[PDB]
Amino acid sequence: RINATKKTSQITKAMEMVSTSKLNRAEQNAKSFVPYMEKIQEVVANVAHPMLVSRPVKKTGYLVITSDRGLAGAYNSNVLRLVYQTIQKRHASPDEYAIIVIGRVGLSFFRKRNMPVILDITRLPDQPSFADIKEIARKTVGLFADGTFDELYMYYNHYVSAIQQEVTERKLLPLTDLAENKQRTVYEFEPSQEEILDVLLPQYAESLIYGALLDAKASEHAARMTAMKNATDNANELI
Amino acid sequence: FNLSDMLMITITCLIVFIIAVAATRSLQLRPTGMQNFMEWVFDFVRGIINSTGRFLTLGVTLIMYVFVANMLGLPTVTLTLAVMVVALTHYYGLKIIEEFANTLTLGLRLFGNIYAGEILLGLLASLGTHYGAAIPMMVWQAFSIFVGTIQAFIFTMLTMVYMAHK
Amino acid sequence: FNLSDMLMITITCLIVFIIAVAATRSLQLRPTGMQNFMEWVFDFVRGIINSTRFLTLGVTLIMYVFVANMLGLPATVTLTLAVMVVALTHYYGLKIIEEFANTLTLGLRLFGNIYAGEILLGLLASLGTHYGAAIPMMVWQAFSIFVGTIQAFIFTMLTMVYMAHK
Amino acid sequence: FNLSDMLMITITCLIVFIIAVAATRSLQLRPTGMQNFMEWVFDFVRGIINSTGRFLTLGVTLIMYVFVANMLGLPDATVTLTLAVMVVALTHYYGLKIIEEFANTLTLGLRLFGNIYAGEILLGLLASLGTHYAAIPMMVWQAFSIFVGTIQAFIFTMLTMVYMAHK
Amino acid sequence: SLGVLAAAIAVGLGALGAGIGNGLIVSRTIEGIARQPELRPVLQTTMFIGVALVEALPIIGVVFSFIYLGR
Amino acid sequence: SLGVLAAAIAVGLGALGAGIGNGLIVSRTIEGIARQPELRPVLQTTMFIGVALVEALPIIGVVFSFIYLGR
Amino acid sequence: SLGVLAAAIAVGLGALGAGIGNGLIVSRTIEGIARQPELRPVLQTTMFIGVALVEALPIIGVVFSFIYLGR
Amino acid sequence: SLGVLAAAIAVGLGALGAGIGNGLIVSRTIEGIARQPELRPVLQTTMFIGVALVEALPIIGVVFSFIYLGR
Amino acid sequence: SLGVLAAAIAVGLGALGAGIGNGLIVSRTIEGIARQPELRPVLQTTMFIGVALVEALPIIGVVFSFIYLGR
Amino acid sequence: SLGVLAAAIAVGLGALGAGIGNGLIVSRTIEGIARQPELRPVLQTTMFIGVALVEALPIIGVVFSFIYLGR
Amino acid sequence: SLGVLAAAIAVGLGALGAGIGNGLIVSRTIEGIARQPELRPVLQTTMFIGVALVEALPIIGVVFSFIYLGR
Amino acid sequence: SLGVLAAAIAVGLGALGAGIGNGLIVSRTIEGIARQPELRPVLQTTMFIGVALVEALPIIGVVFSFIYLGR
Amino acid sequence: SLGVLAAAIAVGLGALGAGIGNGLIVSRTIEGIARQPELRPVLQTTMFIGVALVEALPIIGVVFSFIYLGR
Amino acid sequence: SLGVLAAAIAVGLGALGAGIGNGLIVSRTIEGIARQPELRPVLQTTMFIGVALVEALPIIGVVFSFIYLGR
Amino acid sequence: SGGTIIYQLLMFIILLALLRKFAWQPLMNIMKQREEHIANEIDQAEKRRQEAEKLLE
Amino acid sequence: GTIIYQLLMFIILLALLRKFAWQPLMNIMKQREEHIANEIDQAEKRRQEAEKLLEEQRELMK
Amino acid sequence: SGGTIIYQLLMFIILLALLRKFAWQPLMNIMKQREEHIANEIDQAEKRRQEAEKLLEEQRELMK
Amino acid sequence: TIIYQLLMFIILLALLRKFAWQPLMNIMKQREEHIANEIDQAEKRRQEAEKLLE
Amino acid sequence: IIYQLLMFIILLALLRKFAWQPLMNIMKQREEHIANEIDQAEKRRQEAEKLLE
Amino acid sequence: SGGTIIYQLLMFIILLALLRKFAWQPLMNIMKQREEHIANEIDQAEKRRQEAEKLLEEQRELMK
Amino acid sequence: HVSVVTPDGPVYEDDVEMVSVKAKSGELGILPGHIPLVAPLEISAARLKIAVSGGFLEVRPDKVTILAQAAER
Repeated sequence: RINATKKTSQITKAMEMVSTSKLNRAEQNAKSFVPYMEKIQEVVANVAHPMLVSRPVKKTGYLVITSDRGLAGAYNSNVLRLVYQTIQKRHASPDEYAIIVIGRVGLSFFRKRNMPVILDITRLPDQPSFADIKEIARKTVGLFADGTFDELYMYYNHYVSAIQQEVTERKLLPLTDLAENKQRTVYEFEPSQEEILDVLLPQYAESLIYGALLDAKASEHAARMTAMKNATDNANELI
Repeated sequence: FNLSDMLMITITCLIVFIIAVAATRSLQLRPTGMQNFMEWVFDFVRGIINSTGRFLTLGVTLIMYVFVANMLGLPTVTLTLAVMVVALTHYYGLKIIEEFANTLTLGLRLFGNIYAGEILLGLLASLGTHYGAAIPMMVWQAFSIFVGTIQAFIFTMLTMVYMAHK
Repeated sequence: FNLSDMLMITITCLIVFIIAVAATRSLQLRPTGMQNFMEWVFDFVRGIINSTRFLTLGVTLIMYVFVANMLGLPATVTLTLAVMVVALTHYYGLKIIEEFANTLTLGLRLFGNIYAGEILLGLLASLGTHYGAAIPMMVWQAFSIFVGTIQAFIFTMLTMVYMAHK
Repeated sequence: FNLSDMLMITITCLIVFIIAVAATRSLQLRPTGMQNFMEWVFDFVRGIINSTGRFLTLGVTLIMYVFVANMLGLPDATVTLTLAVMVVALTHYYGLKIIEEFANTLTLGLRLFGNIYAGEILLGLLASLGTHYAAIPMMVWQAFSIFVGTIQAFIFTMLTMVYMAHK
Repeated sequence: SLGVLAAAIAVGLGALGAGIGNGLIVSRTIEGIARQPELRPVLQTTMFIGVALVEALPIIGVVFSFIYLGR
Repeated sequence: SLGVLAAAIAVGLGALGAGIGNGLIVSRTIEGIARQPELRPVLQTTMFIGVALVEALPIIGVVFSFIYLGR
Repeated sequence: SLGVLAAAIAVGLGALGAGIGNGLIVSRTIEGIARQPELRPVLQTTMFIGVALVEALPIIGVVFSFIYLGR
Repeated sequence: SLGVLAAAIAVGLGALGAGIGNGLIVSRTIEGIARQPELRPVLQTTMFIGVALVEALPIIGVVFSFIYLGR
Repeated sequence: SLGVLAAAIAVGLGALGAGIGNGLIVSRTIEGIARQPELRPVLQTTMFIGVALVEALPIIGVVFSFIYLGR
Repeated sequence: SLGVLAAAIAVGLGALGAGIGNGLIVSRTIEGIARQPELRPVLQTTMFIGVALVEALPIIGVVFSFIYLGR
Repeated sequence: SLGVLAAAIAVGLGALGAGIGNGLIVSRTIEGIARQPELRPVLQTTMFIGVALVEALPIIGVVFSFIYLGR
Repeated sequence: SLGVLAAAIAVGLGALGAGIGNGLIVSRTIEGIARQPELRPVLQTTMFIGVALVEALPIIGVVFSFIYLGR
Repeated sequence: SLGVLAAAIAVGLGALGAGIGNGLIVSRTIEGIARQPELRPVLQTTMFIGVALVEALPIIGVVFSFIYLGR
Repeated sequence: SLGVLAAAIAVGLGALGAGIGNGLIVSRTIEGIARQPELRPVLQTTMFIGVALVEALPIIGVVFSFIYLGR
Repeated sequence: SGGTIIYQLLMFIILLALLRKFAWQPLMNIMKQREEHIANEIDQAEKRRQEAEKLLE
Repeated sequence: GTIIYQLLMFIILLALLRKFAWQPLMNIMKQREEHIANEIDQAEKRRQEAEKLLEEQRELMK
Repeated sequence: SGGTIIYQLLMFIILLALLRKFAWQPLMNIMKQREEHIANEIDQAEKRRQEAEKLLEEQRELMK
Repeated sequence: TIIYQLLMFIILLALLRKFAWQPLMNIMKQREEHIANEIDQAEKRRQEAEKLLE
Repeated sequence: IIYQLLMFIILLALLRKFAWQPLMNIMKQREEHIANEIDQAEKRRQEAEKLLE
Repeated sequence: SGGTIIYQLLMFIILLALLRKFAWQPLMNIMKQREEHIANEIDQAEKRRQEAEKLLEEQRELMK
Repeated sequence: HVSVVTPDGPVYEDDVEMVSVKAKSGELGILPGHIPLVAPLEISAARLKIAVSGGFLEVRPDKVTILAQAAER
């Protein structure tokens, strides 16, 4: 008993330390990703169409974020519970109950619940690169452009503190809330504004698909570290 | 009266009648041969009317008669036809006099196109007979008939637009 | 001298005087009716001057020319007015010859606009009396009044920009 | 025949002869002086031909001949017409559209002749004015006439190359 | 009697105007089809209706010129 | 006399003006249709509105030319 | 004698000027309609107003042409 | 005696120039209005200012034609 | 007498109009072919029909000029 | 006399040129104002200087025409 | 007598049309070539079909003018 | 003696050629002023040099016309 | 003695056409080289060949004018 | 006799064409310098060669006109 | 001008009426009958499918 | 006759234009006067409210 | 009775022969394509009806 | 006639100015001064109230 | 055309033929300089590889 | 016109001299630029060959 | 500055006095003091005086930045 609990405490503390190191590693990428987002936001605000206005809705896809492995406190569960609640509330029809999953646990939960998975992706590294997500983002944005759905949404956890992993939601839907920049500079167009916007909009969509997932990875690492530290302290006091 | 013009009008009327009889000789669910061409032209005129039913028959007969008139020339009436079309369009439902002026102008333009084609063909034929450009004469007849056809469809489209506006 | 021109000038001056007296009959912090119109002309001329001391001169000139153009509804003067405006602009502060010709050209343009309007109106009235185009006559008078209003505004703006340049 | 025109043509032939002889008087590895200019013009015509080998030879001969023809005018229509006809025949033999193309070739030759005659007429008018009675305006006229002649020669060479490529 | 000259002048003016009109119309529809290949049938039907519309009046001008030459 | 020449000159000038105006008015329409194909009906409404306004001057001109030729 | 020729050509360039004039007036109208359909009524008011001044000068000529014809 | 055709060409040229100027004016101002729905009164006021500016030489030409006809 | 001048005027005006029309047409086809080279054949064809359409009135003008010269 | 016709031709040519130039100027000023809504002062000064330089020639032309007519 | 003048006006109008044609052609092709530096040979080929199509008519005009001047 | 006619038509042609040139010159300058205000002096100098260059041939034509009228 | 007038008219027409063509071509290639400086050699070569092609016809016109004046 | 007026019309058309030419030329180069301020000397040199190239022909026309006037 | 305009209009009206009542009514009726037969066949197929589904249920 | 005809035409024109021009000019003048009065009484009410607030603050401090 | 009418008739006959020999196929294949589209629609409707009837019979047999 | 017309125009302009335009300008300046005085009084009262409260 | 043919034959023959023969003496030498330099560099690389072995 | 031809020839010679006085430097500069380009192209290859040979000799000495 | 930026991070941020680039509309030669404009790249190898494989090109008279993904030297 004593040996077993000591071994469990040791291994849990060690892998919690690994989780903290992974959090520290991911924080660098999270802090370094900003300049691209700042530049694209400024350019889009300066410049500004099918995907710029709403339309009569008929279906809605629900993007979600989860983890390949479990062993988390609320990361993979709070988002799932909130998504299921809002789906059962709003999307009464199964046609409007369209969903998209990115995590293995979410995939298993939706397969058990018998949900119509349209597109999925799993087996991703701790610190992902663009090319591993570019194909999925392009597929989703092309589906939206062709018009299978009429509204997009993402659910995940945003990293605000190591002990606080707040859950929120965004809108990858037709772009309405654009923050006008203070210094509105008027540019010229070589291939004309219609084509400029038609090319830029998917770029903005597949850039907005980022940032959120980096924050989600940071939040999941923080939750793992905190839960494992709590478990290690519990094992130590039980021993 | 104009005996030659009356005889020509009767000739076109008889040609249109026999063409209609041949097209509607038999009726079934399978249009082939001449029936295929009749179905094709009916579909084309129906699509034109939809783009710009009750007047579909009138459009079909006017197109057929003007095509027969253009074809006959290969070997007053236009003004009367334009006046009748304008009266029918008005009765179906300075602006009015302006619209009548445009209708008369369109009729006179079609008449002038046919007259110019006929004059050029006659001059070429007389020149060849007196002192024989068979290939250029054939080309001349070819694009004169082509231009007459496009003028016919243009007049039909203009009449349909005027009727829709009225 | 020109007795008719002198009488017309005196009538226009009297009309301007009575209009100014009626506008300035009373003063208060709330301008209504004619007072509101005077306030809005003052605001408009002040805005024009700001966009492009002489505000009262511009207002008086605008009123004078507006009354003069309105009186025509029922060349020497224009030349004198242009010369006086040019002299005032010069005294306030090849190429010089062209600059001097430009003011006379503007004055002559205003004179010619009013002359063409008056000639057309007189010819139309004489023709109608001899053998009645009431609606076209009213349209012509309204068009001439509008053209004169734009010409007056353009003359005021040109005087303002010339003074600013000088 | 035209004795003066024949003598002038022989003069241009001899001038081209001595120019080519002087250009290729000595052979070495580094082209300098006249050799440098010859290498530069050879590279220029080679690049023009590549843009639009076997025909670079007579291309260079034609360019030099028209350059000399423009040259002696500073101090004829039959020759230009014959040259255009010969060029058209050579292009046809190397390989109403044909009649039209021949008309355009004759028009290009006549345009070169017309530019030459415009320069000659300007010079003759200046000489007549001098006889009736402008060194700087005469210098400007001579300079821009020679310049326009050089550009016309280049344009004729390019058009001939294009026609040969099309054929 | 200068009637032939008058008729020829009218015919030439009509020809110049018609040439300018067809050049403009057909150049614009060429630009359109180059821009978007999908709308080709609509572009051509608009092409023909427009060219007939512009060429209408010069035909009447030529007819009047022939009448004047006869007179 | 000179009446025939005057009438022909008037007819030719009117024809040239009408042709140029109609061509310019219709040129942009193909590009507009190619850009948005959905506005086809309203584009034909503005087709057949205003073309008559442009052509009104040529019609009055040729009528006056015929009057002058009659003298 | 020459007055009839003078009067006939007087409305000649006037028709040509008016036709060439308002031709560009309506071509830009459709361009705004194609770019934005919600502003259809406001554009129509401007073009209807604009053509009035475009044809204003020829109206002066035709009346003056009648006077020249009479003399 | 022959000043009638002089007056005629004067008024015709003036009208033609005024028509071209007005057509360009209205085309560009309505294009700008379509580009930006706001500043409509500013655009209209500036366009009337431009119309008054352009309609200056033709009026003087008409007056010159009148006095030449008188002579 | 005047027939030669009439024929020359007609031929020149027809040549002017044809030159303008063909110039615009093949310039815009070059613009399109530079835009996208893939549709090169269909642009060449459409420009063939365009050239055939524009070069129609000048032929009739030349024929009428020959007839008038004969007269 | 003939000098009256000469002066009228000169006046008409000058009026046409001035109208074309100043119409182009004012249309471009409208375009510039639409592009930048806060450059009205400098735009207006440039407008007036441009029309002044453009119309400089027509005044001298009119003066010379009057001198020739007097001659 | 008048035949030489008729021939001169014919060749002048033909030159006008031809020059305007190929000038516009080569200008638009320069613009396209500067847009796309590669794909030069296809445009350089289309040069000459375009120029020949533009210049076909004026050669016939010049031949007819020479024939008329002979008479 | 048509010397007055010659001088007046020469002056009118010179003015007509000049005015459009100056207007088309200054239009693009004001467009550039609207586009980028920071280069006003250099565009002003280029404008003035362009107008000075353009208004050279009309001056020589005016002097030649005066000489011809004297002769 | 009308041959001199015919030759002068032909020369003037040819000069105007050549000027228009050369202006269009060199103005377009100015922007062509302004957009990308690295293409200057190719752009200037096609520049020169194009202006030569444009000026080809005016030389023939001048030659024909000289022949007519001599005749 | 008519040689003076022949020279006058020749120089008038030459000046008009040259004016349109260099006006277009200066407008395009001014647009170019507005586009890219760093290429000022090279744009200036290109415009300087272009103006001479376009204006070459009108000088020859003026010389021919002077010769005709002497004749 | 002439006096054949009234005769031409009467002939056109007579030709319209005769051609209509002779061929146009039969041809239009045949086309409408073919369209109605296609619609009836589609409706019969749909009814058969619905009956099959009901029998399966 | 011509003078009286012109006078009658002018009177008819004025009568016709009265109905079509009274509403726009009166509406514009009323809007301008309303804007001026709005500025004036907004300033007056702001001053009165500021004075009342000053008095209330003094009373509260006291 | 001049030969102009005979010459025009001969030219028309030659033009008709050339037009037939050069454009018989383009019109014939278009007409055949329209007929084939109509026949394909009719055959699709008939096949759908037959399949529905067969499915109904099979369902009835399975129920029985 | 030109000199007399110019003198009459100058005299009329001066008389109209000194009779009404000076009084009209005085009235306009009085209205503007009243508005400015009201604005300044409001600003001063607000500043004094803020200072007293603080 | 005989004299023009003689002159053109000379221009395309003889003189220009010999001139093209001499211009090769410079062009081929300039090319062979670089060719020999490349060959020597390759030989030196082979020697360096042999030293490494 | 023997005297006119001689005067024209003298004027052309003077014009050629005046034009050369301003054009001798640019043409010579262009020729010198071409010569410098060719010389640099040859010298780069020569230096590359020499450096390769020196490197081979150094490698052989190190191997020995 | 002709600094390029990718979602992973920056690649090069050096200064330059000459910029060349092939865009979808055509080739562009950028100089300091250029008017602001926007142009999209189409699998082009931008050269300064690297590859882009899809991206956007913005220009400012001060400096130019080419934001794109999958860019290597």
